Amino acid sequence: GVDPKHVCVDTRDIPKNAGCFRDDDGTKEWRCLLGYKKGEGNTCVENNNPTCDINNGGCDPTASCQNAESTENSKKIICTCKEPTPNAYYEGVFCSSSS
Repeated sequence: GVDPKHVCVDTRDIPKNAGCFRDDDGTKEWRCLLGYKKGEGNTCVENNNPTCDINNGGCDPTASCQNAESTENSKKIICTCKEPTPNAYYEGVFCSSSS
């Protein structure tokens, strides 16, 4: 999709168990770590059953997800950043302007 160059600067909107990201829009985003999900309320927690498509399984829409099962929720879903992607934050929960 788009180029991760979105970087991140402030990310105060960014809850716990959530990685920090900024979008091209200027809006600072957050996502829920690999195999995580929103639990608290605008917040991320360990999702003991991660599925792809939904939260991308805790991955970034540019990061190609894989839906899988494992003892660890954060060792289930696989995210893939590519050449057209400056970075992959939190293993690929996001993609930023490299790191």
